[PDB]
Amino acid sequence: TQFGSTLQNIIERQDAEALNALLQNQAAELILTNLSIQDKTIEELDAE
Amino acid sequence: LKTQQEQTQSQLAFLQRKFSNQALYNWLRGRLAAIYFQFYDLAVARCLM
Repeated sequence: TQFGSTLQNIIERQDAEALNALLQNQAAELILTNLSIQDKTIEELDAE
Repeated sequence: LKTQQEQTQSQLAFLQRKFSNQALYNWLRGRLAAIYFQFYDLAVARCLM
């Protein structure tokens, strides 16, 4: 039963880590999109 | 915004594909609850003995 609860904690952590990895990966995707937006924002000011 | 939409959905997929999902806890709870109640009846019987 102790190996059991130990394994259970390992699994829950294994998944929690996968989640943080997923979230940081996603954050990068949004930053890149936002950079394209800022570039267009500058072009707009140049057009002004 | 569409990008955020896909990201939100991939997290939902994650929450189902990960091993430690609601199905796991539902199963564990139902199974342990059956054990716990049965164990209880026995524990009482011995306390009475």
